[PDB]
Amino acid sequence: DLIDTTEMYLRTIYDLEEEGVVPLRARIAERLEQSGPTVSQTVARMERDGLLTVAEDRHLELTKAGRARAISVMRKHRLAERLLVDVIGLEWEQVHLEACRWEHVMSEAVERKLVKLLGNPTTSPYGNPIPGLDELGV
Amino acid sequence: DLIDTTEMYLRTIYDLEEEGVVPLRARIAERLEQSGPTVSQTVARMERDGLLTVAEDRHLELTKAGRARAISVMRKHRLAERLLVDVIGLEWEQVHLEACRWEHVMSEAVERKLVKLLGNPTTSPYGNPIPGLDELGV
Amino acid sequence: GDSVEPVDTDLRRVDEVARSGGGRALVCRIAEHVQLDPDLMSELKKVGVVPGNEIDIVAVAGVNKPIQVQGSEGGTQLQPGIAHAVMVRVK
Amino acid sequence: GDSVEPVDTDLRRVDEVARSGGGRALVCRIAEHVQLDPDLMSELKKVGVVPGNEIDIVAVAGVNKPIQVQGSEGGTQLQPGIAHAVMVRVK
Amino acid sequence: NDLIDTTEMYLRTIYDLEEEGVVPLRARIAERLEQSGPTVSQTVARMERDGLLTVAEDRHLELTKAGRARAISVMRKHRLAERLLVDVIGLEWEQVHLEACRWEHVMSEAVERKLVKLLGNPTTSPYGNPIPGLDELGVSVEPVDTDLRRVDEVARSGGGRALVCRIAEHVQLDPDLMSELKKVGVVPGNEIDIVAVAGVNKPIQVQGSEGGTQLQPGIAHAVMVRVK
Amino acid sequence: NDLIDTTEMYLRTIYDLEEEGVVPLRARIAERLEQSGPTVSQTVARMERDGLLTVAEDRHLELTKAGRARAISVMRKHRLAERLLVDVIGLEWEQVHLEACRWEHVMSEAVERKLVKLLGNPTTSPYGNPIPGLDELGVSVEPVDTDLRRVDEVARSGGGRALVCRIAEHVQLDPDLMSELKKVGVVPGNEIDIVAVAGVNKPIQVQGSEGGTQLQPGIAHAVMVRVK
DNA sequence: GTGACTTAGGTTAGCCTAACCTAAGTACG
DNA sequence: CGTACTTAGGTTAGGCTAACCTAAGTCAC
Ligand SMILES: [Fe+2]
Ligand SMILES: [Fe+2]
Ligand SMILES: [Fe+2]
Ligand SMILES: [Fe+2]
Ligand SMILES: [Fe+2]
Ligand SMILES: [Fe+2]
Ligand SMILES: [Fe+2]
Ligand SMILES: [Fe+2]
Repeated sequence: DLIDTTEMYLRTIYDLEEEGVVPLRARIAERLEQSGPTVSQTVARMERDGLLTVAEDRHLELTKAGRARAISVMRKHRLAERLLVDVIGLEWEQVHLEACRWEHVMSEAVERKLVKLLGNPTTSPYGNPIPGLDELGV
Repeated sequence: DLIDTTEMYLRTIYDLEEEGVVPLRARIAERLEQSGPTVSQTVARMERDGLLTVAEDRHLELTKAGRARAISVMRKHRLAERLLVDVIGLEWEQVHLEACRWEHVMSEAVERKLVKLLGNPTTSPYGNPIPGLDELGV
Repeated sequence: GDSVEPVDTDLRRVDEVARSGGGRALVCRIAEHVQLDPDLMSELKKVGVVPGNEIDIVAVAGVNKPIQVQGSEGGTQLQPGIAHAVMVRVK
Repeated sequence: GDSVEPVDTDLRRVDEVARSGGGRALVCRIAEHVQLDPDLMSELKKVGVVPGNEIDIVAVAGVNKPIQVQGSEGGTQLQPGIAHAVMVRVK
Repeated sequence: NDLIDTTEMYLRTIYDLEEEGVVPLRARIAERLEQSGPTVSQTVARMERDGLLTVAEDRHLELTKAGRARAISVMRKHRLAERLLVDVIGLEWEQVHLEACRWEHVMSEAVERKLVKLLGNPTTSPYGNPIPGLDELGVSVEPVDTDLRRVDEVARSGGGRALVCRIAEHVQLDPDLMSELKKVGVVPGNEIDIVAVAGVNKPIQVQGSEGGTQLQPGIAHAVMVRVK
Repeated sequence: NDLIDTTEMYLRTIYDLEEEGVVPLRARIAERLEQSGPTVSQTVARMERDGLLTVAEDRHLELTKAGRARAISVMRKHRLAERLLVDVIGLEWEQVHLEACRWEHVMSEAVERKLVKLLGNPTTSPYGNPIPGLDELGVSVEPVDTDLRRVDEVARSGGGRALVCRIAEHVQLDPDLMSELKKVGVVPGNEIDIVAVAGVNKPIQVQGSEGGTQLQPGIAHAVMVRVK
């Protein structure tokens, strides 16, 4: 369904930060349509693996390693969206759900090829900036 | 059936050495009533774990660690036999098959108590010397 | 983090622009939250709420009240959670 | 390793003593191989082939031929593999 | 820590939980034997298939006739081993259970019958627990046991002086604790003073002949006493 | 190395083995996907339960109607992905398979139909393998391809000159080898000279336009050619 | 008093090693 | 030409983590 649970939790926390929403476990439960117990257990696993920390106010804080992985996934997502709209010609409304699955399987090798093909894009088709282009070397 | 596969392979190789028989995998197949493939696979596993080596003439040679573990099992076996005959009064013919199971579960703590109880025995009820009494400290 | 903290400080959320007394603005960003509803995205395309298009944001009062927006090819109602996730530059 | 290499160098296997022309000997060791057959161990006890007992080993010729032994309470036939696994001191 | 026989240990853990008056759930086996939830469910499903137990609607494990017979067989071997280890071999009080927990899997009925004679037809383990299935061996008026009360329940009911009668298998698993109990004198056939406490999840204070100590709620639940 | 979807990869591995003319046993899946014997049997038993395949009497795996449909769907996505990666994106020839092996699990039919138009109704992958299930999308006279012979069988039959037509998925799994093949020029649409050998298990010598190399019996079996 | 989260006990999918099997081979005095 | 062993492809028992669920609690402005 999600393809990669960890990556979708990371990107969901990133989404909420972009919206200026407080990233709570309750928000992930809504967005990914999962039970509270599931989200708390998965967040605890990601805390143990050093990808985030639950603060005193209870908001989810990405670590250095957590943010680095979240950026990677979001970068792949928005480059996939650019490819799907500009080249493949998939319908504007269907692109996100396609790019949401593609973000988990794309290598950095393909990302660097897409950057050249698409003429060094800085935003997705929906105007959202593409982060972590520094980490690709472009 | 065997309770501990590793320990029974080690003690079977020790048995064959005591009998002045060449310890081949074919001998273990007969004694433990297991297929040739089974014995070769289990001996390869014990070789990998550093308990024995297959020589050029194909006879099984216990390592330092293998011999140490084989002595430990045989010591427990013959002390169990002494207890079963001298104290518990189990019939002379039934004792070995009982002691063959007890050898896998006895701690060195009990061995040291049995040495005191049985008056520092040096042989089993069947005349076989008890090895590795040095390693108990007795 | 241009995505989290806009380099363009003039970028404002549609809900905040509406609550402040509306205005004409250029659509800049549609967040991943909005994209998750395809039927809504189709409706946004139809009436012309897409990056690089000017829209009129109607003034609104009270939280949990839907925001009216007028595009080039008609108008539509945004939920507060949706209007929060669309960013614009007011002209 | 008194068990593998006997400290008492006079210890000999019943099959070897038989093949060398038999003799009277004291039973010393019955190996774990022999113990695995309870019915045989019962028969060994009955006729008096047990550690600390004197037995007469009958002279035999040819490998893969059973060894006749006389105990205090009668006699019995040992298989070559069995007679190999019983050790005695010839008196 | 190796179980030696997985099936026999699952059966005896269900038996232990019944003796402690605890609902035998798979969750209880998982924490007791330190195994994963999925492992316990798969092993219980394998025992169910072989007809040693059944999973009820409320999920509590129910031993079949064959299951109970096998569970009793294992527990009998355990407490006869414990008797042998203490009375004859002289293994230290705190080390006996762990030893006996391995021996229970390898002892024949043949040896059990020989131990009954050697130990003089024992009816209770060194920790005061009754030895079941002695009928099956071929061997006594069964004590009433209704007057026995759990140290936790005595403490919540206002405490008082009581005689230590049973220390359950659950308590025996911690040797360091069993050494503490022996020192202060919380052992079978010794009088103790149970201090009064209010509500569950509170550690019960007990005063032995040679000082006092604290018991956790799950430990106090497993120690049985006759109040004066 | 993560499979992304276990079921889809088991199906496509069975498909690969049929294309190579190898008897699809569970032993083959264990080798290919580097999983344990017990793992493969348990996963195949799960797929059998869901009705995607059946284990025969001779123990070779047989895809059901649903199984074959799903296997084709995955392989179609795989070779359309390979076409996109080579023709449009420009990913290096030796890296394309491993990428496409992940993409096959996430691509919708919606995109497949868009890729068909973009790539001009492709019928073969960049490695010469035909693209199946194009009827299911909604898209040609299929080549007979009975004239195609395996490099190992051509070598054992006395060798000779031949045109490289197909490099199977099995061969694509080794990028370092695929780089070696590209350098010497053992690629689709290139002529090679296959050296004669006697008996199985022997490595076949091949001479390309830019030098020669050695193929293992299992690699040579997976390369298909038309002999001149 | 509703929103956020924990407690408690499950589940399926997907991996593993150890330890047994047969059937049909190969290698050697 | 048996004796010892390998090759090839299974099996069951007994372990694991990741990742989903519900029901019924607690904690807080
Ligand atoms: Fe998106
Ligand atoms: Fe996603
Ligand atoms: Fe013995
Ligand atoms: Fe044994
Ligand atoms: Fe105990
Ligand atoms: Fe046990
Ligand atoms: Fe491929
Ligand atoms: Fe794949």
